[PDB]
Amino acid sequence: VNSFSGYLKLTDNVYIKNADIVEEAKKVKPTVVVNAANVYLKHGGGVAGALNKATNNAMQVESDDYIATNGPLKVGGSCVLSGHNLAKHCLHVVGPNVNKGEDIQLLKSAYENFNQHEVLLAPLLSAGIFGADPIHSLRVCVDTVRTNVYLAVFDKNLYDKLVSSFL
Ligand SMILES: OC[C@H](Cc1nccs1)Nc1ncnc2[nH]ccc12
Ligand SMILES: [Cl-]
Repeated sequence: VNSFSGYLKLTDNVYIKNADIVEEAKKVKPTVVVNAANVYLKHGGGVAGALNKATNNAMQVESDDYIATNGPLKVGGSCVLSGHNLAKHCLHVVGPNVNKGEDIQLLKSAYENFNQHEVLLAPLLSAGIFGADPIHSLRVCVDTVRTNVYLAVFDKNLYDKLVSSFL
């Protein structure tokens, strides 16, 4: 039993809700919130900009030190950093950005990072400003993640579309 509330159950382990991931994380304080990151951990817009704003830029400060030490992530890769005031940990995961010409096949590799954590609050990877089809992202999530994932969907029209179209 966990403190996630109001989610629709899609499968044994995947749950979905229309919610602002920032407001969700503040309420639940999950062990892990997933950020829709880029390889430079530059949290400018989308989920990343919103999460970083909610940390008063502490996420960006921590991320800049991470990059200075370790260099960029790989597309499809991840790193675990602090969750600041939002969660215990933030799993920064880089899905492919179609608006940069990146290989959508790497979306499965991106979701594989979730399997290293028993429970996560997450957005749909590569959706929104990353330019992939969200129906596809949900399908890859369901077919790749085996741990318990609570998906927050920002856009109500898309939330309704993902449920009604879910197979
Ligand atoms: O796939 C990620 C998703 C993509 C979008 N598509 C249409 C509108 S935003 N973005 C978000 N998802 C959840 N919480 C969020 N807070 C801020 C952004 C955000
Ligand atoms: Cl977005």
